[PDB]
Amino acid sequence: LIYAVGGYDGNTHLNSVEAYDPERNEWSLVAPLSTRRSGVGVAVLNGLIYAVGGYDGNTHLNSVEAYDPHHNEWSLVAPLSTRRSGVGVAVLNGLIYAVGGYDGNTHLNSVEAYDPERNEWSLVAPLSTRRSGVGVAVLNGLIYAVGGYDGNTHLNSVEAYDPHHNEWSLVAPLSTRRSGVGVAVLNGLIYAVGGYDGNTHLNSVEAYDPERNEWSLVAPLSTRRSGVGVAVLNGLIYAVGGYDGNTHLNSVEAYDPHHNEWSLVAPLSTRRSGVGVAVL
Repeated sequence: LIYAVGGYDGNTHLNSVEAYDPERNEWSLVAPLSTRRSGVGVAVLNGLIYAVGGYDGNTHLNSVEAYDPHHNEWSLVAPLSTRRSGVGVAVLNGLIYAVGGYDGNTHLNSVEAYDPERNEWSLVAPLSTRRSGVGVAVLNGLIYAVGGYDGNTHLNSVEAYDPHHNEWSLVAPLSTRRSGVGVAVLNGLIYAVGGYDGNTHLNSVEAYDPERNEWSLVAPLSTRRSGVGVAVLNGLIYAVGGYDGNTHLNSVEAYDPHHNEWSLVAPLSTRRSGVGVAVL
């Protein structure tokens, strides 16, 4: 299932959570979060969905909660060291990494890692650049931080974290500055989906080949989408919700890399931008 967690429907921040079953092309609502959360990072570890940070409408959040699908329950665990909305979240070597974000009064280059065995976050090497609205994914044992916003420019830059040496290094930038970008890994490529370049919301999509350190543009989305959640299921990339510039979206579309095409599927129950999306 694809879980869509939190977000913003235009006129309220959401604690609701819904799950997509591709076999029936249906979304259904499950247990909500303890707290409304938009700009939330969402990752899967040891059979739980972790919802990390976010914005509840009136404060940026350091709290973290984990969803157990066997009991349809969220439970709060150890909070981040820093409030983080617009945070990117990925799983590597059994840790959850929280990458960048916005604490309310500064955009963050800091990065911290959660160990579920000890219920603790610890700070590791920071990014080269402050990044909120950053997309994060894991490929070949590295964490890639893709685009974002440093406070005073939207970013096309991309950097990769090597946990063996606790270091980030900059690689090839995107073709287009992208904040609020969704990122996922499929067939050994990183896809950067939509986002916002500073002066337009984007429908474009580009794929990174680490063997050649190159991004290349592929088929665009049907709709411009920033603040979009992206996940991979059954060999398709799903782009979930987002914001097209002039409406928040409930629509969902799926990318087939074999035919280089997106197609619209069942929409969410509610419009959701800044939504976190994970597969469990």
